[PDB]
This record gives sequence, structure tokens and C-alpha cells, in this order.
Amino acid sequence: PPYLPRPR
Amino acid sequence: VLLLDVTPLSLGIETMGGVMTTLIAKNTTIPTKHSQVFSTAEDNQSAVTIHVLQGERKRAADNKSLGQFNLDGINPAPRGMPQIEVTFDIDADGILHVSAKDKNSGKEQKITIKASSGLNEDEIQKMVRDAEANAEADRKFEELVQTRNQGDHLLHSTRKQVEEAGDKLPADDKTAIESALTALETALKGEDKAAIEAKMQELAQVSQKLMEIAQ
Repeated sequence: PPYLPRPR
Repeated sequence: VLLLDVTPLSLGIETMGGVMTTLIAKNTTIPTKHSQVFSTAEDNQSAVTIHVLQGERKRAADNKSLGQFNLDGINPAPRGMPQIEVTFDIDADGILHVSAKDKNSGKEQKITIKASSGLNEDEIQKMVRDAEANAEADRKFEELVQTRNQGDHLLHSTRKQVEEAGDKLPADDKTAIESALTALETALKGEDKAAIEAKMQELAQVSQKLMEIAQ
């Protein structure tokens, strides 16, 4: 799985 | 048929290091749906942002943003382990539904994106030729991002270790580690992969006693 950024 | 109703550009989301990952390819006939599993970028990440994008570029920043929502409440885990299921569904009216669901927590969030959203017909032709002209640059960008993401992971892990180490780590080991973290962060903003890997190296060389403590 590719990864997702967190909310800024 | 001589006519087919299609989504004219690829649809997908931003993933770590400013990459677009495609869920529906350009020219897919509607209605259509597809899902793919994603995970968190850093250890213990508690929320993810789902930035929905239309376009053919591998650089997220060069695609058209359609909307964004966060999914909160992801339980602590090492990075890459949570399973965040992302689903795009385009109905026969051209309305795009995107949801994300965390399989461990059961939590889910979703948005609706209306059919007139995104690029108009002129911009669609532009976007296609732009991605063709930039095919090889985008392949190099994707390489650069693999290395930047490794560098980003080391920076994160080392910093967590510094924190957890407290006073167990000698003060001049800490000084050298902080310098090497800063140099690695500086390098991450460049487009040279070797430069990044060289700073990861310079960091690991000042990190042996910390690796010993953490261990």
C-alpha cells in the first residue's frame, strides 16, 4: 500500500 | 458505438511525497467504481488527509484538486500497517463519491464531488499533452520521491529515538545527531537522490550509541 499524509 | 461517456482524466489521491496515485484511469466509461488500500506515512499517525485529484501528472501539485477530507481516529501502529480502504464511485450522473474507511477502527468519512467539478474541455487537452511532454521528468520525480520518503522515515524514527532516549544518550552524541537531522532535512528539499542518501549516511554514522540505547 502507498501511504497517506496526515492533516497539516 | 461511436460515442462513449467516460471520465476524461485520471482520478486519484495524493500520497506521501506529493505523488498522485490513480484509482480510475482516464477514459474509463461511466458508471464505474474502484477501491484500493492505503496506509499511514509515519509511525503512530492518527489521521490521514484524502486529497482528491484529477489529472495525468505524477506530481500531485500539477493535477487539479477536486476536494479533500480527513479520516481521524486511526489507532497507534507502525507506519504501513493500518489498512485505509479508499473507494471512488462515479455514478451515471457523473457525481464522484469518494470514501475512506479504516478497517481496524471501523471509522469512515466520505465526500461528494459534483459532475461539473475539475478541468473544462480546453484544460483536458492541455493536461494530456503536458503529461506526455513530462513523461520522463515524472519517472525521475517518482524515483526522487522513493528516496525522499526513505529519508523522511529515518528523520522521523531517529527523532522519536532521541526523544525516548532522554539523558541515556551522551550530550555530544545529541549535538552531532541534531546537526545531521538538519542536514538531512535540507537535502530532502533538493532533487538529487545521492545527496539525500549521503545525509542519511552522515546521520547513521553519528547514531550508533543511540541505536545501541534504542536497542
